[PDB]
Amino acid sequence: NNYDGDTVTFSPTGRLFQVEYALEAIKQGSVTVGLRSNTHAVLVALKRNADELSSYQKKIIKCDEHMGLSLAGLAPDARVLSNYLRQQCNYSSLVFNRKLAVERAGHLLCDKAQKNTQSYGGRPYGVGLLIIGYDKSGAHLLEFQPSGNVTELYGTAIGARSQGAKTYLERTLDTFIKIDGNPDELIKAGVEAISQSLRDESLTVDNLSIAIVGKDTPFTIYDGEAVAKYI
Amino acid sequence: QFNPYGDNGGTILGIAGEDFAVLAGDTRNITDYSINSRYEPKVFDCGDNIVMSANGFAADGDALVKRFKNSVKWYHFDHNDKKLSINSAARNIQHLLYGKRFFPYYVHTIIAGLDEDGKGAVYSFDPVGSYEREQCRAGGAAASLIMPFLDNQVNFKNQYEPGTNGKVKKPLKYLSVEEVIKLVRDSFTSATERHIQVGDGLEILIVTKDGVRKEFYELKRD
Amino acid sequence: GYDRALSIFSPDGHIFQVEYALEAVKRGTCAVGVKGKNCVVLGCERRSTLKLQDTRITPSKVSKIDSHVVLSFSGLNADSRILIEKARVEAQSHRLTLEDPVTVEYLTRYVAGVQQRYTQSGGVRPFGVSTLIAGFDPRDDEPKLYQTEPSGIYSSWSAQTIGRNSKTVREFLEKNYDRKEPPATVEECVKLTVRSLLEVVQTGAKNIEITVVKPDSDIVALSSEEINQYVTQIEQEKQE
Amino acid sequence: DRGVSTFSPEGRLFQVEYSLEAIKLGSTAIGIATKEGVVLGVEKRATSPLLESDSIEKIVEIDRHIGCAMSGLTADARSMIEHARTAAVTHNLYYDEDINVESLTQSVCDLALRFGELMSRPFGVALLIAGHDADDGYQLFHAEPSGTFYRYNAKAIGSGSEGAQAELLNEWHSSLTLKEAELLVLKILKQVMEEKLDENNAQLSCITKQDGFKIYDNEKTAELIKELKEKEAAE
Amino acid sequence: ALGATTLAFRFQGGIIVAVDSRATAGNWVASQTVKKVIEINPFLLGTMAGGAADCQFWETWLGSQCRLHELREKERISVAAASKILSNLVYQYKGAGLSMGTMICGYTRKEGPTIYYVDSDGTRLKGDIFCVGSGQTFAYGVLDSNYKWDLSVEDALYLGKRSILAAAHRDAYSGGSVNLYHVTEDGWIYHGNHDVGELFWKVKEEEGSFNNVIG
Amino acid sequence: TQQPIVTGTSVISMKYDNGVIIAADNLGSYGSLLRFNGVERLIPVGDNTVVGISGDISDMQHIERLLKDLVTENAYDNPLADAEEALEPSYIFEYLATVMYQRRSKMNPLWNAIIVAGVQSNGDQFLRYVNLLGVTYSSPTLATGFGAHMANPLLRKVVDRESDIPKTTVQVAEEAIVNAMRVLYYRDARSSRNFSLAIIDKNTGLTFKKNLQVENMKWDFAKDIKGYGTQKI
Amino acid sequence: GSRRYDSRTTIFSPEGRLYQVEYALESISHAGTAIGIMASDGIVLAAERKVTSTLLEQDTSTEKLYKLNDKIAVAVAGLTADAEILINTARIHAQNYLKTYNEDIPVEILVRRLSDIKQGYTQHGGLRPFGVSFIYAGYDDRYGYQLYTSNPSGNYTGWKAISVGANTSAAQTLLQMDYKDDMKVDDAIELALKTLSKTTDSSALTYDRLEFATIRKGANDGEVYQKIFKPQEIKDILVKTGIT
Amino acid sequence: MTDRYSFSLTTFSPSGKLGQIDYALTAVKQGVTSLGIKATNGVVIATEKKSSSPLAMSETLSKVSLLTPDIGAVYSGMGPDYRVLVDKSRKVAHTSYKRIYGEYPPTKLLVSEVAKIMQEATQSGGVRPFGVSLLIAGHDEFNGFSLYQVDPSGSYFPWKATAIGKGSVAAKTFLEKRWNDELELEDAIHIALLTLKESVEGEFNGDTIELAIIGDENPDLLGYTGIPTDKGPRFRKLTSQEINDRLEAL
Ligand SMILES: [Mg+2]
Repeated sequence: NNYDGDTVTFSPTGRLFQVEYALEAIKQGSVTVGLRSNTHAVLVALKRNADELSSYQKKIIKCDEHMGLSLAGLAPDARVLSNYLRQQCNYSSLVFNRKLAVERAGHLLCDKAQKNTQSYGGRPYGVGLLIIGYDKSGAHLLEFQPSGNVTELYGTAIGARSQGAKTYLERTLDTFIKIDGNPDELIKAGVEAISQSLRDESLTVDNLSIAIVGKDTPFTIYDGEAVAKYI
Repeated sequence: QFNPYGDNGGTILGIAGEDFAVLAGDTRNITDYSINSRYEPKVFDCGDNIVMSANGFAADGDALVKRFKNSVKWYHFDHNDKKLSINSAARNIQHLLYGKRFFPYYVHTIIAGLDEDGKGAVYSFDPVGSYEREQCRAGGAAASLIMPFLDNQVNFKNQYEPGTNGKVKKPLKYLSVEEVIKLVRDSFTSATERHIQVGDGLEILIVTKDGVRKEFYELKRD
Repeated sequence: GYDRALSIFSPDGHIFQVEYALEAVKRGTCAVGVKGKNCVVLGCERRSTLKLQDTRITPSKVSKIDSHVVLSFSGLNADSRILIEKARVEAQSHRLTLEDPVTVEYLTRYVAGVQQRYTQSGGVRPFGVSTLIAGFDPRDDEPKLYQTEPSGIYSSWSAQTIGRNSKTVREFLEKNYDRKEPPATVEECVKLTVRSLLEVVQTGAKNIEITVVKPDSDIVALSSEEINQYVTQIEQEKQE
Repeated sequence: DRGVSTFSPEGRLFQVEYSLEAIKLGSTAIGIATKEGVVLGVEKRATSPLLESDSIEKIVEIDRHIGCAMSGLTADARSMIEHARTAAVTHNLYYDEDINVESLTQSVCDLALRFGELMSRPFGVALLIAGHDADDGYQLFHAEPSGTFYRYNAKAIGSGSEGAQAELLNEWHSSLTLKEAELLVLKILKQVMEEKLDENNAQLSCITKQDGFKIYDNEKTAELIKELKEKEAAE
Repeated sequence: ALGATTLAFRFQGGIIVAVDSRATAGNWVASQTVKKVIEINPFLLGTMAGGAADCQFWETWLGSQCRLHELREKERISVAAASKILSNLVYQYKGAGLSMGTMICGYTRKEGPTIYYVDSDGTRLKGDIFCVGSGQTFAYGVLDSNYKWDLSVEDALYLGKRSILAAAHRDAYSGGSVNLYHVTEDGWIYHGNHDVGELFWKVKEEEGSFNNVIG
Repeated sequence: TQQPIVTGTSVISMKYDNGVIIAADNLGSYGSLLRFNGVERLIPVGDNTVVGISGDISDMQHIERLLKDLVTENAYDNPLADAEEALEPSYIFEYLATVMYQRRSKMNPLWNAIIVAGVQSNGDQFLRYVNLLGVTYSSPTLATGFGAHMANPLLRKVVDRESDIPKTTVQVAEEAIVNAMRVLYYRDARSSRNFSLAIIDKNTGLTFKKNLQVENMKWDFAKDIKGYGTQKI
Repeated sequence: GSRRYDSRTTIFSPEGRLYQVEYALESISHAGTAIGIMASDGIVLAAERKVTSTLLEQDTSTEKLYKLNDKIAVAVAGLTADAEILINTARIHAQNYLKTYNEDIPVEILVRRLSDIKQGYTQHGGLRPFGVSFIYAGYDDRYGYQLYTSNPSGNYTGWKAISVGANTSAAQTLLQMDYKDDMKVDDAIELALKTLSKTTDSSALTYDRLEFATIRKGANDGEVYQKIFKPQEIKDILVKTGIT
Repeated sequence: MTDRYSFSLTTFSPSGKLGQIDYALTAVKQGVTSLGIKATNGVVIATEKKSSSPLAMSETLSKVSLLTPDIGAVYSGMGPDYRVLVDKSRKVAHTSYKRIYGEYPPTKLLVSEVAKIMQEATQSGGVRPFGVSLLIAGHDEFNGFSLYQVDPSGSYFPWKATAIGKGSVAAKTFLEKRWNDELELEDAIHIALLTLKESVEGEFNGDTIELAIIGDENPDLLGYTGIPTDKGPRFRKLTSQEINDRLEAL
């Protein structure tokens, strides 16, 4: 009310309203799902269009050969944060000849988002990210929120009506976690998960967007006729 | 006073065919009269069917290659995984080299690959960024020994058709990958005999539409 | 440094600071531009509440940017000096690098760009000034007349007016100016310009300034007696 | 007052949403993409009859293979075009090639959100960016001040955009010729424009692989206007 | 450090540009196939003498600046303005160690055929005939004695070709092949690559020159 | 622009079937003066890497501090710091090589020659060299300073190429290194008798040997040498 | 943050006016009146001191009239402290011009630059404008004798006779009535004093409440002299014109 | 972080008033009375030492300050603001004059420099005006003895005699009756003590009154001999005993 003019102000109950309003932008965004087994990690994203004449907004971004994310909310903010991740992954490779750990990737994003919530003039990031990757400690899935809070998970979903897919994954936890050495079956589980967040619309060929990374699989994105297999 | 440059010796060779291209180089690394390594590769697969070597001062050579490999990586990010053409890579490398015009990379750079018509291509650079496309190019310590031999056997220079009173030149023609490797091997064994900084081993990288293949051959170790 | 965003959008999609800068232009003394077949004429109003003035030394309303281009304006007088200075510097800078004087379109585009920059820069307000820029391109005999405004938009005009009561004089020009046949001579063009100002001014004594620009850096300002002759001629023809 | 980079309770940036209202006040601009080329057309909208309409420059070249049409506070577009031209030429210098239309659009959209308390406010202008490259062929993009861009088969922006977009929905198909697209832009422009459409108050342009980006003459457009009227009366 | 022979001259039919092709690193002949004419754009040419990289890099950069000029002004750039952009640029770098000696050649409406000699110490000269490089003296001799304004295009092309040959013969650091160009108002036209080895014997026989040489 | 003051001489190393060996004497020279005798020039990083440094000792102590700080920084927010995400020899080497090249490019070098010896997580032997110029190379045997001229020839008689590595045992490799250190004591004027030796094995891990001495030396024949030519007495 | 406390000094009103400039002019209207009159053979500067106290040291005082160089002087109306900041800048600018061209600065050039500084404070920087209006009186070989005025907006204009500060409306009417072009300095001196005497808010105009200065060519042959009047010299000129 | 207050905190109100300057003057009005009187052969400046507590040592707090050997200063208003102004005034006398001309500045010019500092606090970003009025007494070869007042606005005026602060209105009236152009220094000190007694309420003695003079040169206070041209400071602070001697014959 009187305490939401900028990010530098606390409310009487100890809330940061500008950060909460940034969180609201994610809820308006299109749904995206993340899940992993022990061998592979999968991102599934429902793309959104302006109208029938328009293209579908790309939700998934590659960060390195072994890491990448999906977005929900302000797309330009995802471009800034994904670019930062690309640089940090790259700094780790050039200086230390070392693939950046997915956990450190999360820690770096947390600290970058935080600085924008404590200073005058700036604003919080208006996007949520699901980071997947395969490093020296196996497969990983992270959930980034622009408050700064980063969380490591087996599976999750963010965006509009993401509660449906999140409930499904909570039920299916024991099943999909053991899908080892089988990419197509892990994707199928992710496609069935995102289907629990659909209303009136269904998954079409230029609507669905899938990405996968794993043991002997570099981070690759599937769009167009390449996802027709999973409909 | 501190001298920031050094000479790590070695020599490299790039030849371009009709539907292929080779980039060869010896595996010996030296300082003064000592041998640092008998097998230290200096020809690299940089992605997008581009092979590269930067011969001279090894530290500057490794830095340049490392920067170009990185340049290729970011070209994919910024331009929707577009394939970097050999001509575009050449222009990019010019800007890397000239960016240090007043504190140069002390290297002779050569890249090889296929052009956009599928034909073999070789580009060569001076230390400060001037470049040119060529069929044949040797670089490094023993370039002066190898190059006039290539002129004679690849481009058939100074060879006239028998009986024609030196009026009709011997006709230019594309060589096979097998004939090219023969010339490369003979070029390096000859250079090994007469240049002290050349020897130990020979690593060749061949580039076709199918991909990048490697071949290794021993050289004299004296 | 002072960073405040002074020029910003409002709910209805307007930038009030830019629109309020236009109100300052509306307050300013009237300025008119009319281009003929082989010339351009810039007319300007001077308010007569100021007597005991020294017209020798008082800043003239029309300013030379180069030997072949002139600039008049309506709005804040102090603001205009900053645009004129920048324009004069750019004119000499263009001659130095391109080895050719500026075109009228280029000079207009530069001034308009400066005006625009002040509509989305932190710590600054927009210029409370609209300009009429007129002249002839190098080695060219086609007359040029351009207008700029605080927002930064610019465009070419066969004839145009700006300042207070400009909507009245624009109404006059819209019916009196023929596109198919513009003022053929200098006298015809000046007369039409004076006529248009006489719809608004008050008296034709020391209130009207006229400046004529012709091809190949031929610019001259008319004196009181010379202008008064046009005023005397128009009034006698009017009584009919 | 309040901060420039502030979020609303609904999760949108106030200043970005307000700039979109300014774009709705702007003159109409339409773009249509085909396999034979991309067509761009605009409403000039002269404020007075004394204004020389040919000086109204709302269609603009970025490179030989990329064109641009604008709508809204058109003065704000000058620095965007300058950046786009520099980005296009700079890429040619670094890589000895034409730059992808998408990459060019992305470069322009990076400026969009570089405002706050960088420039003082967002841009108050939307752009239709049309072009061709070897990879993705003929393309049309809609660049907003939000930093977002969508690719379109056809798109209208400005005051008569919602009415024109509905008309483009019905008329567009994947087998449209270039000539058919030209007439379709003129047809839809004439429908949404206040004043009567002619060669002086409207402007056409296109981009083809062979001839590159070209703004049409008033003589050429006049014939296409005459051809359009005859075909509608023919049934 | 590049030996060269480059020339460019104004005449009735526009501009002729002719260069050699040799590049040396000391006594060692690095290349015989070097492109010493830089195609700045379809209407403008530049010669390369001194630093190869300096000429390539900055005359390519110049073409980018010329393209930006005509995008903003909707008009072809003058040779005067194009040459001055380059000369002002190298003047900023003066003392740093740039090495160039170039002729910026073009043909426009307002100017006609125009040549500007631009150099790394800041010099910018307009002129009718220019020759630059280690073999410039040899080429000047043939040019001065045979040059006339009313030369035909065929004869002018030969004169430029013959002048480079004269230098290629005598100057050790000039040779390889000859690259010809004809610049018209509608753009430049390439007139081929000519191996000096074959060209010398051909000219000797047909012209009767070079009697000092047995053939 | 620098000049080295207090210096350390040769560092020698080689690969064997299961790991790597590295050695260096315990001397800090001050020109011709053998000023400091308790200087450790082998610095372990974790339980799988040893960095051997020659050249300027003040610059060596600076690098010690960087490596020590590198271990600390790697442990931050890293639960697998003593496992999968522990520091590798290849990581440590690339970091130093980056620093050395950056410093030479600012015309303010670290006046050192460095050899990073270790064993990777997959069991592969790591052995690579870097110096004040940022120059890097790898070989079955590596040595700095005089060691390059005198030790390498002896170590290359054991491991002349890649195929000789599986055939070389730790007993044989250690013997060759210790013999090389004796030869350097005979012939290097800025060397000492006391030295340190380190073995990094993929099975038995890191073994760090301090306070070794050159022994079994041949000096007896000196008594028979009289004059410089003609002298009989 | 600090946005809360910003007055926004450099913005437009809905009517297209600069708030702070208008309010600065309102401040100046309460300042002691200053008059400048330009004659054919010289210039007069007259100014009224603000409500004088009897214990004020009059002879060694300077409030209204300041010297910029040998050929140019200014009369001040507004905040004295603000004026002195601008005066020192103007003095420096005049010397920079002399150093560069070896010629005394033309009057207009000095006035324009000082006016451009005032303009800057109205368009950028977020600072309050200078609450000062000047009357510039000076001579150069191009235009001869010149009178100018500048105000907080940064706008300047030339005059034959002009007043600034309090009661300018009444003062300008009286000057407009009695002024003519062929006027002498001695006549202009009388006009300046008569005008102040009628427009003053005081009971009677006296020597201790005035500052006076002339710029004549009254020196020996083709050269300009600046005369800042002493208290006794003002007392004499006041009796000579029959005011006291 | 960083100083984001780059804008003026003093601005014109619709009526033309500069609010913060007016309010600063109000703070000066609340301040303790101080005065200055100019004689033919000297100048006197005086003020009451308002003690915050009887446990406090009023000798440690000096309201009358030496700026140069021939210039002194006293104030009314906010003490802390005065203390820092004295520091800046002393420094500016050196940096912008003595280090250039090799001699101390004349009174009028030092006053001008202090005024400049106070004017800047009225216009610069993120600052309030100084809440003090100064009285600066001094001597220099070419101008002789002089007395100046300096206000929060930066304005300064020369005075024959004046007073500032609490009871300045009454004190100025008292000085108008007693002041003439033939006053000797001792007569001016006598008048200063009479004037100050009216405004002081509590104890009136050498320990509660602070008084200094600008008069003749003091070779005994110079600290060295040997240079004839250096004759010593004209500024002298009267002692507690010296004041009490003059209070008997009052
Ligand atoms: Mg050997």
